[PDB]
Amino acid sequence: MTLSIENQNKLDEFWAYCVKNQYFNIGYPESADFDYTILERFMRFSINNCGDWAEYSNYLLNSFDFEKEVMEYFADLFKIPFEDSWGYVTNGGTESNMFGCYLGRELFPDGTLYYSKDTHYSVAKIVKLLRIKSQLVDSLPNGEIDYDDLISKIKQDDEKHPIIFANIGTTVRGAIDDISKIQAMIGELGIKREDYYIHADAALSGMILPFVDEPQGFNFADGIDSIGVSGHKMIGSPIPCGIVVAKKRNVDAISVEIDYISAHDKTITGSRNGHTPLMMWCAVKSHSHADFKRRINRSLDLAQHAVQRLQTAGINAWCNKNSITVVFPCPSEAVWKKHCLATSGGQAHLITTAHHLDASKVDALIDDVIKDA
Amino acid sequence: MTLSIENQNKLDEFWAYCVKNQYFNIGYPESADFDYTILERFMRFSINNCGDWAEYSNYLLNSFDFEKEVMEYFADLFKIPFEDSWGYVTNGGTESNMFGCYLGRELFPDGTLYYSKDTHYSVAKIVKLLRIKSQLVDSLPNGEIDYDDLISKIKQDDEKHPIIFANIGTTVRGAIDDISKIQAMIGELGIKREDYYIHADAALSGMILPFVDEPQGFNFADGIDSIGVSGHKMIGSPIPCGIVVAKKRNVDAISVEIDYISAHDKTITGSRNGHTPLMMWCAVKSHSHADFKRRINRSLDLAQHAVQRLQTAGINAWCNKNSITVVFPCPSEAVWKKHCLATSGGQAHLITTAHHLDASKVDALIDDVIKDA
Repeated sequence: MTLSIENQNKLDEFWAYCVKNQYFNIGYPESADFDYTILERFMRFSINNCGDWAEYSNYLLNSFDFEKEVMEYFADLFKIPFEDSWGYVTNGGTESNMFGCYLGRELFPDGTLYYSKDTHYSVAKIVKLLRIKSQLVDSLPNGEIDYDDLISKIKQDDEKHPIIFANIGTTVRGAIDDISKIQAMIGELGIKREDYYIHADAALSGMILPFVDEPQGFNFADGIDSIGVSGHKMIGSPIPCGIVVAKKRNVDAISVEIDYISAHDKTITGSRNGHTPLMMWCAVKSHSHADFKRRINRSLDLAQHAVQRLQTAGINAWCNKNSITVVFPCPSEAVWKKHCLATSGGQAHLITTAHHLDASKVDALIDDVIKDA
Repeated sequence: MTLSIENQNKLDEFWAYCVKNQYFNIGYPESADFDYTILERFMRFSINNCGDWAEYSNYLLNSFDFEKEVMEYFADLFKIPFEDSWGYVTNGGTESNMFGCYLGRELFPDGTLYYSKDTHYSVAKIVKLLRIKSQLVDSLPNGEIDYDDLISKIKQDDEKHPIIFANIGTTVRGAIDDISKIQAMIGELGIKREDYYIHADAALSGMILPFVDEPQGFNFADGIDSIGVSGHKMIGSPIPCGIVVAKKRNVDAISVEIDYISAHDKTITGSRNGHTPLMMWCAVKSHSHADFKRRINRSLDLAQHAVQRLQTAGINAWCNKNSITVVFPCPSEAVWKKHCLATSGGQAHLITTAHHLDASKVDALIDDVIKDA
């Protein structure tokens, strides 16, 4: 017995619904312009990247060789020498952000973890999971952490080892927590850079800032301890994956040697997706530095186009520097529902992802918006 | 620019290596006989099951409707009413075992978590992650928990809320921790069933025990709180996935309401694989109860064939009841390396997965083994 008829129908129905809604996305960050056609055929094989890609697995079907080259592409792109970097292709930004917060928690067991109000809900999950001590920090109106309130709270807490959760591209407002500012302000409290942690959540903007003229602080040159990127968000992927990149010195230090049983690798998962590493390898090798930059200039311009056409009209819309998230006041139940806009407190937004080769879908928006004014 | 030539070569090299090694597996539990050809085409779409499948997502490209039907297949297969069950399709057994241990930790914050020496290394990761209090328990020689040492340690600890990690199909020896025995022994210590947790790790055997004549205690009738299964292990999947099934009453109780930020769903991840739920839906709908049973009788018989042919010769090999893991003393550096046998302390093993339509690959083993004797 193969699939019934009602079941075969459901599947084929679903395919049509996906064809229908393939390029639906205007409000979320998941870019839908990829071609991994050439990889469809590898779904034939039981591929398993269980374990560290740097070590070896008797489980022969694994993309470790391709995972290695993705980790060397990101090492270099985030300006850490690959020899000095450790990380892997995760199941999403969340696993990437959990790994980083895990890294900080192990280095600074007593450390309070600090995170703004404009931080991804995923950090709530992480904080419960890792039973880690947490202090919420206020947000500036553009979505940035209230840096001043961070330091105020770091002092009241009398915290010697703060774990800084830095939002590098806020979900709602596209904000970027200036890690260079933070470092200076925590330097000014007389805390050494060695005695505290900074994790970059860069789900979206980790594949923006590297192809921008004047990037904010985010990378390893800029002095972070670990970064998380979402493969599926900006590069585009059919399967959610993540890249996490940390300092080997830190990763190595936190020895996973338990009551008799020895976790043989520094990964959070057991058996890992081996298909997504191929998917990430293709995207990263099928686009030059210049090809991504093009894609992001077009995304950035379009987001300017949208502020413009809206600013000309009554509407006080804006876009943070290097953001592709245009924030404006939230309109009718029609508009947000009929474009799938993420709406969160008197504010909607669109993201000018690069599956828009054209503003057609975006002007389609602004027209249904100016019609309220 | 599309893929270079050296890069296109690497990918095509790799495909040939996978064709070569497609059915290599004799020592690990990952079954390589699946046809998800019909699903290859859905790699075109950016599918994202971010969130709970029972609720709704404005992110339109999701397999929630297919995830729902997989969760109702397992609810029923593990003998809990679907209305009374919660769970999801995870990224592996590990995420399934982390969710369960998370569930226990939240219900019994002070609870020591108990686990045998023959427990998967993944539990070491989990225990560090969830900063949960842990007590190692001895193993009987067949791989089962030293039940007597469990209870001894539950008493010394003066533990009122033990979190029992039950190995339902040990990785090395194929053992099954008898959850009915455990329940009775902890009943006999005068501990109420409501005041402690039992998680089944069933990575492999969760798709064995349901199609066996006399199954051990494992399911919700048998009185567990949560089970984890690995999709890729027994059913077979190109991408590692998991199923975790828990009690709604328990899941719901542990409210994820943090300092201002509200994790909107009871999942551990953010954005989740939407392709693997299809993959699991196909496997579960393309096989009758009788089709799986056939597959597992053949696996069980073959594992008997292997004990037999080895027992006839000098070799003291064995197989626990309902196991498809034939344990024998570990031979030369040749044999284990040249069959990719997982070797762990004077013992090797083969798993008679059902990508062996025939003992040919298995007799190939026993021949290179009897040749030492």
